[PDB]
Amino acid sequence: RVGLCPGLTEEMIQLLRSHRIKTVVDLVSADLEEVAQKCGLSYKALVALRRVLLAQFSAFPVNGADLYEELKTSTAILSTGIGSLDKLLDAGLYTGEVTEIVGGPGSGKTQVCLCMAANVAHGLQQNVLYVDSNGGLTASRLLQLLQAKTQDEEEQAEALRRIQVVHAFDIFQMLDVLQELRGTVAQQVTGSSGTVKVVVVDSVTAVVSPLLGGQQREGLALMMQLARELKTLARDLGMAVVVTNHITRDRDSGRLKPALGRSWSFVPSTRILLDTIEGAGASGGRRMACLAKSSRQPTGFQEMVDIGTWG
Amino acid sequence: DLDLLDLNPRIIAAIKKAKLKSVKEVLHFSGPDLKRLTNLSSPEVWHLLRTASLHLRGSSILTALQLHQQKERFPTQHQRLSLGCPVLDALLRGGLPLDGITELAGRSSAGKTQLALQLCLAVQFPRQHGGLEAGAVYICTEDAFPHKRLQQLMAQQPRLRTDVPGELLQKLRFGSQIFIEHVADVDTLLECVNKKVPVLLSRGMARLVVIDSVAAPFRCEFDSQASAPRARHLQSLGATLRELSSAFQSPVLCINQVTEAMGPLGFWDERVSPALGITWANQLLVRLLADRLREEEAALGCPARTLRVLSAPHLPPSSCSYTISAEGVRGTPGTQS
Amino acid sequence: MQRDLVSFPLSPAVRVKLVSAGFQTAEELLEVKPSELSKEVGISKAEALETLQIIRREKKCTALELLEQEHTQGFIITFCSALDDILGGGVPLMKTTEICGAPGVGKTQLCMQLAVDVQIPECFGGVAGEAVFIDTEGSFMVDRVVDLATACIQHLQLIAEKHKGEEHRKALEDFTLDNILSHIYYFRCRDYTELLAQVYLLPDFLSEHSKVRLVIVDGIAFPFRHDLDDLSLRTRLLNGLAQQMISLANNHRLAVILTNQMTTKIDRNQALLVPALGESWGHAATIRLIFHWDRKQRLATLYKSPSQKECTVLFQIKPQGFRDT
Ligand SMILES: Nc1ncnc2c1ncn2[C@@H]1O[C@H](COP(=O)(O)OP(=O)(O)OP(=O)(O)O)[C@@H](O)[C@H]1O
Ligand SMILES: Nc1ncnc2c1ncn2[C@@H]1O[C@H](COP(=O)(O)OP(=O)(O)OP(=O)(O)O)[C@@H](O)[C@H]1O
Ligand SMILES: Nc1ncnc2c1ncn2[C@@H]1O[C@H](COP(=O)(O)OP(=O)(O)O)[C@@H](O)[C@H]1O
Ligand SMILES: [Mg+2]
Ligand SMILES: [Mg+2]
Ligand SMILES: [Mg+2]
Repeated sequence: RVGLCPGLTEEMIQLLRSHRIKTVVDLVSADLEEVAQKCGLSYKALVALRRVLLAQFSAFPVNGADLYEELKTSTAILSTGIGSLDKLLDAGLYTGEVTEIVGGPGSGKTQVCLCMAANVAHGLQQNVLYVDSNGGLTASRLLQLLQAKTQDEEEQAEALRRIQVVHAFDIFQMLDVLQELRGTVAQQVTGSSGTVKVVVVDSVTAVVSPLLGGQQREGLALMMQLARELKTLARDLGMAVVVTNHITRDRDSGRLKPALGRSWSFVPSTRILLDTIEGAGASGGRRMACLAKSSRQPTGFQEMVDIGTWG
Repeated sequence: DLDLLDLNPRIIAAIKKAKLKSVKEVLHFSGPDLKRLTNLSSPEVWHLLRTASLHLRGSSILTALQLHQQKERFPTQHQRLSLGCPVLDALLRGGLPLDGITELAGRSSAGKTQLALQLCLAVQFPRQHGGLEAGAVYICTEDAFPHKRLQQLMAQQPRLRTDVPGELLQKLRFGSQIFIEHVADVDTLLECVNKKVPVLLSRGMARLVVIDSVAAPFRCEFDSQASAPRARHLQSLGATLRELSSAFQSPVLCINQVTEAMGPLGFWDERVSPALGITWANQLLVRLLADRLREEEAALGCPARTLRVLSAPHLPPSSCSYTISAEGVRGTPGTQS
Repeated sequence: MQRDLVSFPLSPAVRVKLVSAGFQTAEELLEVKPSELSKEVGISKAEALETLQIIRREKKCTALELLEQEHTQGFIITFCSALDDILGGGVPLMKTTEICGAPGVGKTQLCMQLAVDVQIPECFGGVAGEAVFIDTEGSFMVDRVVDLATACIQHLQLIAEKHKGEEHRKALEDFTLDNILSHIYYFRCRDYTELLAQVYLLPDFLSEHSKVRLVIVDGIAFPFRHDLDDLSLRTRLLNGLAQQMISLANNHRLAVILTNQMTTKIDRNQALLVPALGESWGHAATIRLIFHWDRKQRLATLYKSPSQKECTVLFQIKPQGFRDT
């Protein structure tokens, strides 16, 4: 098409369409000598055109030491504001990866996300974007959490002004919000005071459950697209993405497993499982934490958290 | 009935290709189901849901003021079926509601069958005398129908209903407007309710249903290890009865048995509780309890019977006392609590 | 910068036609004439117009503005001081609240009390709105509502007389029984298809009536617990309904009240009462309340909440309605 890359004219494009060449892959997956016999175009121009197209539309590798040095001063560790979870997570969670929190109703995923958002907004003074899909975000709880870390009203207001709230109730709204955030961050490369560092999706299950069922396959494609968006946001822009998920029990085995299926089981790079302590001894706040999946620690270690003491 | 709507020809062709018949058929499915069937996109599927939902009903605004004021347009909210006794009617604030299942539970010899017969007789009176000017349907499950007591009650009716003039009583054909059915199984009861009752109700030959002992087959066919099929059958039966009662504006009276209490259900200090569990209790509107105290009639000499209101959306929990004689069931004045 | 076609709500046929043609990114079709697009792809011009309209269809609020809005919007009082105290002030707007309990425990009384209370004038600390009641069981009796409204009117009159102001008298001039009864809109759904249809029609109704501040659906378990053997379809429908209700509550600044039923869970030869409709339904609501009898008193337990702490209080039902002590 005209304007896609230099050296392409509409006459050449139409002539190529005459001989069944339509897209970039079609032009690249061809032969120089074989194609330049049905119409007889310029011989050495085709290779230059294909080299240019490959230059624009192909990724390039990087030597190991270069990105080692780059990530040495780029990757950051953000504390969650809870000592036990920080010790379990090895001093916090790294940017550039996706973190998942699973658990049943009342487990405390929203509380953990709120504590993280407050700590990042106040302790580190960086922007946070909150995506809510089930109405679990309240400003009163955020104010209560902040009041336990500072007593200056102006400081609290400044911390609260650094948290952005977005409501998305179906999959398409969430995808649009994520794409808009990607575009905004891409346009906001030069700026450094205002760029979002942490993104929280309150519940990915609430927007994918209605699409799953029957003999169809659209829901799987949509959730894979959502996973691709989250991975791109986490890796390319060097951000920290935290999502929450529901818990399910296997009918044939009676084992607790994350929801959304085996295809979703491969998405997160780190998973944390919350639980109640056998009822007794967990009348409130006392919750059971575990490391269901990780890439830097052995799996199975357990810790202890108390929601009541965070406020 | 799908062609009465206003849709684009492509949408109509697609839904016809999907073998969709009626508006209920399309509202039965979900969004993803219609997406997989019609091979459409979300906006036009949403528009189809818009059109179907508007077709089922719409453009009508109903307020509580209209329900409270327009009495003739809404007989359900203002009309009650009398029990034949002023005291019992005062206890029930008019009588039985015209929409919803009413339970009557109690131990043996409490007097439930007498109340059922009295209601079957009283349903035939004119509007100003508490009746609905229609007959009744009686379904027997445990024993045979007591025709001798019914004959005695019909003979004694002019002496019980003192308010009604005798001339109007003389023209009432009591026995010809009561229908009797017999059931020996759960499946037989379900088939009877599904087939024979709606035919009688639609033609207008009856405006009252008496299932009588609903617990009799369930107590004998399902054990403690088959609770799920029993719950399924109970839910189906309750749904069918509620649908019929709502459609034809006719009360449904069910008679239940009790079991030893031996309290999540609010039956702490009571000896007996209604049977069939919570699944059956979830389907009811008004719950009553008839009781007899054999340890107090040993002192009084005469039987001591009380009727109690366990629960109702509009009635406080209260009770009264009644007696049974040759006329029928009659309440005792000045005993309501 | 690149947006894929899969993320847009298009029909599978036109999407697969575009994919087979060679279009991969959203911006690729932003510079193609609809006539030429129809010629190359093979779709009709109406399809091209529709997809071009759809593709060009996909603000900034901070926690401070959200806190200000939360403070400005009030709560709905239940005339039970303990319940209001443990709820944070009352039933919060823009949230979904669920009530569970055994038969004859007082869910419908709470629904009627909330429907009456949503209309209290702001001079007395109310919201001054209107209510929508959706009945799926036929348990809505007008006489009980009349009793509750009369009791509320008497209470407000006594408060105004004690205060001896001037604004209170003007506010109570228009707080009569007729207006209270006329500001409640009633719907009756006899099947789950009818319930879905009414819920679908709700947004336009709320657009027409902008003063509504409460939506009550008295009974969601009954339509879904009979003559429905395909449980996957039931779960899909329930999830869709929950998403629609939370979207409605957030968009129209309402309070959504749902009533559930209780079932029996049999384990270790022991019977416990649990809310019905499965485990995945527990995530649907935002706040969950459970009513039960202890010995003869009625208890309300804040089973789940994202802002408060689990507690338990005492209430009772009077001839005047939902009360305390
Ligand atoms: N201020 C508070 N003080 C103490 N505990 C609190 C406070 N606020 C909330 N909680 C606790 O939070 C619990 C619920 O946690 P949370 O809202 O994070 O659940 P969740 O896992 O997100 O649930 P859902 O699946 O329903 O969205 C409650 O059981 C309550 O005990
Ligand atoms: N002609 C009559 N005169 C007076 N009392 C009578 C007469 N016929 C029956 N009774 C009374 O009816 C009582 C039993 O009533 P009924 O047959 O309605 O019981 P029920 O509650 O249906 O019991 P069950 O569980 O056995 O069906 C007896 O105690 C008896 O005193
Ligand atoms: N007019 C009234 N006066 C006093 N108490 C009443 C009145 N109407 C109903 N009640 C009581 O309130 C309760 C209503 O419970 P209900 O709303 O039916 O709960 P559910 O809908 O969960 O069964 C009943 O137990 C009844 O005893
Ligand atoms: Mg939550
Ligand atoms: Mg009998
Ligand atoms: Mg009710």
